[PDB]
Amino acid sequence: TVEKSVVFKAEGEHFTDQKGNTIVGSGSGGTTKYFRIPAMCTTSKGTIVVFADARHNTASDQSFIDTAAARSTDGGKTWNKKIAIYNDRVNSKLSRVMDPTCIVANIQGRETILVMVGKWNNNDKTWGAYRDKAPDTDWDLVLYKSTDDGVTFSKVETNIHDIVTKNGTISAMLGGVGSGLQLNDGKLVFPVQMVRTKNITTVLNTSFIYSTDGITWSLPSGYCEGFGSENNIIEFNASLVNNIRNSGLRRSFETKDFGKTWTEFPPMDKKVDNRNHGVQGSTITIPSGNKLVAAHSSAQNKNNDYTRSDISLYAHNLYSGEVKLIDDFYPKVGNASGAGYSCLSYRKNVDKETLYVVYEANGSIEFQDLSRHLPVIKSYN
Repeated sequence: TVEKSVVFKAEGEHFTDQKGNTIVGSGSGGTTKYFRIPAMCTTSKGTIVVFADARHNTASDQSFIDTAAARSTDGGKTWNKKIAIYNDRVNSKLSRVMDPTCIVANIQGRETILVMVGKWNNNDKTWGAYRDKAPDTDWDLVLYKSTDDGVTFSKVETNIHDIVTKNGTISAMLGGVGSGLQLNDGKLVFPVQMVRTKNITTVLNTSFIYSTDGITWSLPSGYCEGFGSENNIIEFNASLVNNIRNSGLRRSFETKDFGKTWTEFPPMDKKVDNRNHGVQGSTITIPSGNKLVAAHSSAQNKNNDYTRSDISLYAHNLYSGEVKLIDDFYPKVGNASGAGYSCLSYRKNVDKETLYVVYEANGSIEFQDLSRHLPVIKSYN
């Protein structure tokens, strides 16, 4: 609703802890140093809720991180901000909650916002390095929910750790990053990424977790190839279709048997190139009359490195396989310390359709209203 605003400003925000004391970060004046990994969910009231890692001290992934949330009830013009999930505070250099994935769903009639983040405390290396234990003793994946339109969040006591432990071949699991979905039948679905135990040949795989009530979750029996593992799933005709990060060309598979087997999905497979290393990207579907169109955001990465420039919006014709660049919304080189991530959000409330994007911009998280592009996108089918 505003065309563009700063949600969280690098070296310009101050948060308080659970006791009311300010969190003294490494930015100027003791502010939070950097923000990364934005996830956005819009409610039926039109409220925009944005989550992101508040990396207080450094952009580094192995550092002190809390999950910040920002809410706007005026179309993205102003934001009310606070911490939604605090890390455990076991280790002041490394305790962290990170990489949010959110869902906005009607669960049994109650509109709920779910946010899932991974949690670590003493691990000093990247998650992929811990493959001995099933699962890693330092790891956890926590789920919080809001049933009051994003004002308050509370932990959900779930069976996720149990399901992972029962499987016996997973060291750690994380959400796909960005947003998950509620299927036409009502089930909640979070795309996930996992690190397998040392015995498995494939270090990483992609899959999903599903639930009808948000409390008991299940993992399907099969697995999809990992690639760069961050991914999103869309529902198209009784198939679930994912769109996965990959260095070079992005990948896309479909499951017609609810997670047991996956085959390449031609309309979206290898259609967008993010260049060296790959980047997370956001994929959602938009209805157009009786059909569907997929909208996707990711970086063009013109420098072919970690600067991940030119974060853009693409439309994918799910019928013909055609792809078109709709708009290069952040046609700038990003900060190599951490850049290029994004999250799209589409909603039609009553008769009002909005398409919004949140993305990484030099340590800050920016917002843009892309609704103007809706007719062009909607024509792609």
